[PDB]
Amino acid sequence: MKYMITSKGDEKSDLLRLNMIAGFGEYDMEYDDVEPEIVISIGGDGTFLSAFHQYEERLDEIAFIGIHTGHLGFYADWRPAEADKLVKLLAKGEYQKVSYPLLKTTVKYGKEATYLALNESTVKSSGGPFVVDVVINDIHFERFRGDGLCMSTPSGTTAYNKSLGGALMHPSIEAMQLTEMASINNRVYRTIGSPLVFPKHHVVSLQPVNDKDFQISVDHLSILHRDVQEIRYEVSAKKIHFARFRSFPFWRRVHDSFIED
Amino acid sequence: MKYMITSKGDEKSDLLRLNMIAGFGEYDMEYDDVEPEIVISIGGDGTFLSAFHQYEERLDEIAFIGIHTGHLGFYADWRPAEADKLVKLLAKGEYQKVSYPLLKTTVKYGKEATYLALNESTVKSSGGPFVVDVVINDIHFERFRGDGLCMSTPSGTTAYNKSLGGALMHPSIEAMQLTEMASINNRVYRTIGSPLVFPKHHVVSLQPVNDKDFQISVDHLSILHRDVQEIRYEVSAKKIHFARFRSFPFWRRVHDSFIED
Amino acid sequence: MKYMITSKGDEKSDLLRLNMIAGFGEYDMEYDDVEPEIVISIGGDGTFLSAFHQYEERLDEIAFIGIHTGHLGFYADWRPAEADKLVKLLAKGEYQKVSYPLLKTTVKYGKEATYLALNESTVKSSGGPFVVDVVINDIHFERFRGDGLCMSTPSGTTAYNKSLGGALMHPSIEAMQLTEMASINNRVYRTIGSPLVFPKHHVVSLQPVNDKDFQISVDHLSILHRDVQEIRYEVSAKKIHFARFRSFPFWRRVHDSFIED
Amino acid sequence: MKYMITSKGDEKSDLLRLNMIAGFGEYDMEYDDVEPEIVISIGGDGTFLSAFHQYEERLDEIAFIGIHTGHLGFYADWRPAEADKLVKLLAKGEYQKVSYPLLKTTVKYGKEATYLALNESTVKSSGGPFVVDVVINDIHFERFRGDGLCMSTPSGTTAYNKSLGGALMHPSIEAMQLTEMASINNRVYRTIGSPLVFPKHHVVSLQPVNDKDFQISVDHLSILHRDVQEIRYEVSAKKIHFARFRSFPFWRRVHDSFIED
Ligand SMILES: N=C(N)NCCCC(=O)NC[C@H]1O[C@@H](n2c(C#CCOC[C@H]3O[C@@H](n4cnc5c(N)ncnc54)[C@H](O)[C@@H]3O)nc3c(N)ncnc32)[C@H](O)[C@@H]1O
Ligand SMILES: N=C(N)NCCCC(=O)NC[C@H]1O[C@@H](n2c(C#CCOC[C@H]3O[C@@H](n4cnc5c(N)ncnc54)[C@H](O)[C@@H]3O)nc3c(N)ncnc32)[C@H](O)[C@@H]1O
Ligand SMILES: N=C(N)NCCCC(=O)NC[C@H]1O[C@@H](n2c(C#CCOC[C@H]3O[C@@H](n4cnc5c(N)ncnc54)[C@H](O)[C@@H]3O)nc3c(N)ncnc32)[C@H](O)[C@@H]1O
Ligand SMILES: N=C(N)NCCCC(=O)NC[C@H]1O[C@@H](n2c(C#CCOC[C@H]3O[C@@H](n4cnc5c(N)ncnc54)[C@H](O)[C@@H]3O)nc3c(N)ncnc32)[C@H](O)[C@@H]1O
Repeated sequence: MKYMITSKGDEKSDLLRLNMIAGFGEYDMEYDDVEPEIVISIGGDGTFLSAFHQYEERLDEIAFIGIHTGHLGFYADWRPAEADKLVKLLAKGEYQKVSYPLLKTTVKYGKEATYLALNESTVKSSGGPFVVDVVINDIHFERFRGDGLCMSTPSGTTAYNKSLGGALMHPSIEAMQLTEMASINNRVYRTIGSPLVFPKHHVVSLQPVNDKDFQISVDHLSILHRDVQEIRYEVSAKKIHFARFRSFPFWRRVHDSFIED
Repeated sequence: MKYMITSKGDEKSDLLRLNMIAGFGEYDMEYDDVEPEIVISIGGDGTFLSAFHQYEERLDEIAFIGIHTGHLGFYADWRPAEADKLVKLLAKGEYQKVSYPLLKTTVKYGKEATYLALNESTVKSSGGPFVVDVVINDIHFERFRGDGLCMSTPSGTTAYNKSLGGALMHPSIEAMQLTEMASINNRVYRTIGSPLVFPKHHVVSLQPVNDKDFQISVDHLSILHRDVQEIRYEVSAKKIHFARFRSFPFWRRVHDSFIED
Repeated sequence: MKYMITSKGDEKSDLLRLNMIAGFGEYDMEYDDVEPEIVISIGGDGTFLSAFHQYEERLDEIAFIGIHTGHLGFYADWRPAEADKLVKLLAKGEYQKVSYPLLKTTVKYGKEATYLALNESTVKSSGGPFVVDVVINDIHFERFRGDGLCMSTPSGTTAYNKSLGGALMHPSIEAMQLTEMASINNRVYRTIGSPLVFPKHHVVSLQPVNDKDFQISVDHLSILHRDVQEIRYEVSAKKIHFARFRSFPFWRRVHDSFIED
Repeated sequence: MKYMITSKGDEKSDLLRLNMIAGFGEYDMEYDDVEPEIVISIGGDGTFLSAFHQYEERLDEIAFIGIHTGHLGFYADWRPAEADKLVKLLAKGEYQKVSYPLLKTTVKYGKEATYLALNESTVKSSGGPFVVDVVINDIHFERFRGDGLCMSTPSGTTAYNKSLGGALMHPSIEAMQLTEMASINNRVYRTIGSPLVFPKHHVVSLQPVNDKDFQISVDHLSILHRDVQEIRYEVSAKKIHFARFRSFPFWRRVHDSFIED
């Protein structure tokens, strides 16, 4: 069907893309980057994340594939030398689809803006100290003082979440995980410290205490938000779909990326 | 219906139990510790854990309640001065039931023994170094060298799991979480370090490397197991049921126990 | 002798300062904020840190004292109600002096700028990723990829260093401690993770890999440094001196601030 | 002068030892394992630790050397193929000596026993819960509830201390570092969590709360101590001396063992 291919833009990826386009020319495949049904990403995880956000308005109509021209990536988990066998099976179709949960972030002002995350959404201060009240399903849980907070998808747990001490969870779990960045804990200031894993339909709301300017990042994209009244986190109703052509279990991908490959 | 009450055995709990039995005498309540339908625990979380294991053969036929005569416990989350209003509503019935996932541990020899955990199951060595191969759904993930491992239920994440850096997850998530104890990591020895959260139907299997003697604990109960061939972890098909009479949200219980009450 | 007093600038501290000045008027004490020999700070640890940097050019000629009008601070460890007994003993003199090690940071360009730290010096990126080579006594130790790094004095170990997992060390140890902020560790990227404690006369040098812009902070003061060629850390030859009038042991101060007071 | 050589006892180490003895036969070297002046250890760090404890009664009269027949060890940091050049220079003498601080542990009963540690001394309970009061220079600092505690030498910081989150410190620092094992922290139970680094002449004393039986380990050696009244930790007046024949800086050894070699 309709398909498009993004490239990291180096010599290796551009050339692989042109060779795959030539392979797709031999089948009933039409190149369309407006309404594709298959999005292939050649590069790294950033390149894949860029591709997801390019088509986040059509997630239910697209199956993603990532090719890693550098090291093994978590989302780009197929090798460049296997690009031909990829072109073949993708042209025949009859593949299976694999869905991962996504994360919704809502920012209210004094207006509303929402964002979809594949890895995580983080919050930091514009420059001053970062103080925010953390409210869970309208229950005030803590007042966080520190550098910032990170709300991660399941597949994102191996990313920024991992460096902050968070747990790695399997993407079949529809959940989201909040981790701390350098919280200050003493006699007066008290946070939980432990990461928190929230189920679907739970709402985690951050509410300012003094300064209302916050550096909010969604994957690679970071934006300064002024006069913030509330940041809301919840597991999205939408999901990203992966075209799978063979078994590459999550824990196997985790073993190869962190233990030994 | 039929009910029984366990006591920590101090003066405070024994007396509260006798006073509740007297209150139940005023209703159509029969004391039966053989086949109760309501199990009340007066004491601490250990007292509650002891009560769960006393009736783990009838979990589907029992709703548990815990009264804390000392500090607030996670499972014993109702106060002694509220014991009368508890007796009333329990006698009328028409309460709601709240299920938490449990953890199944299977130990094979060279025979098989299984155990149900409400908090966690841990593994340590008999005395020598602790080396074990960690296999996830028949995929070899790592070779753990360290002090031991902890596999925790959701409700157990606030217990031993919390002191080992694990995440706290909400008990509506049917999952289990593995955390490390003092793993040795260098150029030759490599573990993941991060906690791992596993969904239902996933099997985590520990397999010995040299010594086959292991100190295996299930909640408060610890047993030396000799000639161990395999320890298997998976989320149980069985669940513990709590009789709830009002909203005491998990994150509220977490706030009170760790932040401030 | 000559003395001055800084104030946090709220009603409480300003009034305490005016009352202490009146008490000093009754003795052979001359107020001089140009060349004082005693610097008193009324407020918090920030107020004390501001006072240290106001006179970092005369550290060998000044003994510091801090009064905490809010909670107990580590540097401001004397209470407002004890201000009179402080005025008395300070006027008589014959006190003991207590020295804490300081931290020297040197920034080279393509020129040189140096800074003295009482708590810590940190490095972060201007906006892009933070990659820096860490060289210890001209030996290349690692290539750090992460959010940033923190080099802490002994007395600073209870401050930012504490929130980053660093050890708390006693200020009689002439040393400095480096801790990580959210390092990325995988098959390709490898840092030590553990905090590092360096003795006197050791030089730790950070060297850029790509981007040469870095947000460098020294205590409360943060400055964007462009075209950075090198950041050098070493234990200063200079020391801050505290006027002590009674035993307030470091570990006692640590107990009161973090365990219970 | 007088010398002896210990062996791990495998084929590789035994044969290297016999070949070095033959090399020493060609010089004015007499084999004496009663009063040696040079102790060579062929094997791993355990083999080296065993050798240190074999002659802990003559530390001031002995310079140690370790050869690693397996992977690089921290104490055994010279390779088997370099054994000949080692024999030569050792026979000529005129080497430099390098001292590392040691750790003294004193156990009182209701009698006294002391031990010297090269890596660390740890405390765990005999079987029940581990509760101990931690007193620093006669000041009560905390009541530790958890799995156990670890008091480490500087050179030991890369060993068990490293797996418990402790900092790695350079052995020219005469100090000792205490780290926690799975402390329980909640509203009622409070420990510092952070590692603590203590200078020379500081005394850290552990004092029982209920059960007085403790599993105390000093390096590889673990002993059950009954009716314990006090465990005291302080930096030893004694030091281990290493015969050095070239520069192998501590941080270089750390880089090779943990980053890449
Ligand atoms: N956030 C910005 N713009 N700057 C920080 C750049 C840090 C960096 O070197 N990230 C790339 C690496 O992460 C891997 N990766 C990715 C990716 C990617 C592209 O980056 C953006 C992402 O980064 C993460 N990041 C940000 N800051 C840190 C930090 N301090 N430490 C660790 N990660 C960090 C964050 O997640 C963000 O989205 N996706 C993964 C996943 N799902 N699983 C496992 N590896 C995964 C990928 O292969 C590669 O090895
Ligand atoms: N494992 C044995 N026999 N000895 C260790 C005793 C350590 C201890 O003081 N535990 C009781 C405390 O935990 C709380 N608790 C409980 C409980 C209980 C009864 O204990 C047995 C349990 O302990 C846990 N434990 C064992 N070792 C450690 C350790 N080193 N650090 C922290 N906990 C530990 C482990 O989980 C075990 O099952 N259940 C909780 C939950 N679900 N959520 C949050 N608090 C919870 C409870 O109120 C009380 O404050
Ligand atoms: N860095 C800026 N401008 N913004 C961050 C502000 C974070 C904050 O609430 N710090 C004040 C608290 O630290 C205590 N403190 C101080 C102090 C102070 C004044 O602040 C500046 C200092 O902060 C530290 N800081 C920065 N970021 C973090 C973070 N994420 N987490 C924890 N601390 C942080 C850093 O050290 C800096 O110098 N000095 C201490 C010491 N020597 N010992 C133990 N407490 C100490 C003091 O009582 C008070 O309870
Ligand atoms: N404690 C007993 N009997 N059983 C635990 C055995 C754990 C183990 O595999 N240790 C050997 C490794 O440590 C390295 N090592 C040594 C050594 C050695 C001989 O062991 C005894 C030592 O172990 C340490 N140990 C005990 N338990 C743990 C644990 N859970 N995690 C990590 N280490 C542990 C402890 O320190 C003890 O003394 N000395 C080092 C140093 N100075 N620097 C850096 N590496 C060093 C050595 O090369 C080798 O790679």
